[PDB]
Amino acid sequence: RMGTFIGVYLPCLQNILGVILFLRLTWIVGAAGVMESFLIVAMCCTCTMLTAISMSAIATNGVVPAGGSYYMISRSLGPEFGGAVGLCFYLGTTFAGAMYILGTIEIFLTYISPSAAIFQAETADGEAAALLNNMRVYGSCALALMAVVVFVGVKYVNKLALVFLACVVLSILAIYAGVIKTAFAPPDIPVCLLGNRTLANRNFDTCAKMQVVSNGTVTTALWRLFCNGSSLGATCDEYFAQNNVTEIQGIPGVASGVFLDNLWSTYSDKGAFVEKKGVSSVPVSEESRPGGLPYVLTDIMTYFTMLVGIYFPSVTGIMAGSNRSGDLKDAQKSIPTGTILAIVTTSFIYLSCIVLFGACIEGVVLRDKFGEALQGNLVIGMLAWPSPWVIVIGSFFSTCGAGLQSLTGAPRLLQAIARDGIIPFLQVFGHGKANGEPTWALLLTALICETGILIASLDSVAPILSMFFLMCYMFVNLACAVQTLLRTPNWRPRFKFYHWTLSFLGMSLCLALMFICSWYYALFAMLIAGCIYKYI
Ligand SMILES: *[C@@H]1O[C@H](CO)[C@@H](O[C@@H]2O[C@H](CO)[C@@H](O[C@@H]3O[C@H](CO)[C@@H](O)[C@H](O)[C@@H]3O)[C@H](O)[C@H]2NC(C)=O)[C@H](O)[C@H]1NC(C)=O
Ligand SMILES: *[C@@H]1O[C@H](CO)[C@@H](O[C@@H]2O[C@H](CO)[C@@H](O[C@@H]3O[C@H](CO)[C@@H](O)[C@H](O)[C@@H]3O)[C@H](O)[C@H]2NC(C)=O)[C@H](O)[C@H]1NC(C)=O
Ligand SMILES: [Cl-]
Ligand SMILES: [K+]
Repeated sequence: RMGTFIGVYLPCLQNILGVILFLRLTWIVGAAGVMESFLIVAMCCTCTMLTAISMSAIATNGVVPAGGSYYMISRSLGPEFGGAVGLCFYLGTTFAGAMYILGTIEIFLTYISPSAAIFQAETADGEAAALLNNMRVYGSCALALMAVVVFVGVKYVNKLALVFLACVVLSILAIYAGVIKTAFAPPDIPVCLLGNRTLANRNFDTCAKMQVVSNGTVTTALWRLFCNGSSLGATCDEYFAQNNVTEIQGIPGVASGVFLDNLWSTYSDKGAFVEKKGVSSVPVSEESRPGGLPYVLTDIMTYFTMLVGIYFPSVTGIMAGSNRSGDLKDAQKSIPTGTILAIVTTSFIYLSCIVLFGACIEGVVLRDKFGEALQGNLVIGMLAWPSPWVIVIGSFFSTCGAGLQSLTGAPRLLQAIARDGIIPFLQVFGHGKANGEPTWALLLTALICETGILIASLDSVAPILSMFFLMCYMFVNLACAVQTLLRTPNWRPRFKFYHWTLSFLGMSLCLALMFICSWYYALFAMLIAGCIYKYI
């Protein structure tokens, strides 16, 4: 028997906090402004808070059965809602596992061991075409190893969830320690630029121009990289000879300097240079030549309503506190307080991190997303106090642990759906090992997660996860609303602060979020969502 803290509040903090806060929150604050990102996080936290209130009403209605969240949802709501919500949350869990192991592999390939990942080509576009294949092969390897270890060592991972959560909370503590200690002695982070273009200092040092005085008349290492020859006047690029070089102080301390700079959105295109406003730059207007030059070039084009689909997995995962409802003591009291306090905690964390990222990191550093301008390091790791080597290993361990947790929880939930004869076409996934864990569902989960991982892009596998979780939350909200609306013979919720209009407002809210994220998926998603509903 467990209580309130370890029973509910820690698993929610464990599975909510994940890869996005470490790998894409800074890029999101950079591409949009502080205001747009504020609006994004307000929406994505309001939908989850309203869904949590409705789910707490479910949790306090009646005698909650023991087991997972599916038993609660099925017993309280109708059976057909149970199957639809279970299918949606199952697909969400497996695609979230795909995204989490993708984040693990991205960390390992990009930040820790760059002298790795053999599957590469030597061409300007060859790297952009071979990164996907390299991430695909490492993804297949990691998924296979993950399924193998979760098929054997199930008694190992549950004792390791404590270590995973300790690692991620230590990472958050380090980020706050850095953002507080930057007020007295900010670090000396150099970022070099020609004006409205900035350079990726992976290779060179001392970004000053032609002659650093060793004897006074030797070319800079940067000079050779732009110019054809290591000599003066060796037919260098015209943009190099028109514009000057300078060095800006990346990550200034949080004092009145950059908050007004990073305020409004930019919404750059794909392939354009990352630009700093204010500095003077003359144009050329006859040549671009972006291939082999050390300019940092952007990722996929950034417009609003795409950042919603990138960001939303950062706030999801609230069905975890309702996962261990069998082993609680007075679960109807533990769940509605623990879940809502968890969402309040994570929303406070995200709002604080946004308002601090807007006010400490330079706006040209924010749009890096790969650390190409900070000597190939991590930007949020360079923000931390002791060393960036704690944040990279922290995110590595936490993301690998979250992936293990998803690959543990999704097959058990699929097995619990299949045991009930709600789906007669999929009864075969009811066989399990004599110990009691599922075996045949694990194959299907690993296969669906591989189908997810073959897309091999964290920025285009996140919207699928977002749409699935939005559909699940919308179904739960609509179910509670219409249940208390039609005054069903068995719907007696005992939660104090629960209306019929509050769940309706949540339903409409993340309906608008789904419609604003991607509408082309939304059409056929709502089409099949109604179609699976009538079959039962
Ligand atoms: C390279 O960086 C320097 C900043 O150190 C800038 O070039 C600077 O440009 C200004 C404006 O043309 C120059 O000032 C002028 O200076 C002369 C010097 O006698 C003065 O008589 C004029 O009244 C005027 O104030 C300044 O000398 C020059 N500094 C240099 C070359 O070190 C500029 O930001 C960059 N140059 C570019 C983009 O061409
Ligand atoms: C960084 O420096 C460049 C180099 O001067 C500047 O580019 C300026 O960017 C604006 C907005 O993209 C351009 O404006 C628009 O240009 C089109 C081109 O025909 C014109 O038809 C529109 O009416 C509008 O004025 C501007 O031409 C361009 N100036 C240049 C290239 O000399 C700007 O300071 C920075 N680049 C940005 C913000 O993209
Ligand atoms: Cl959830
Ligand atoms: K999450």
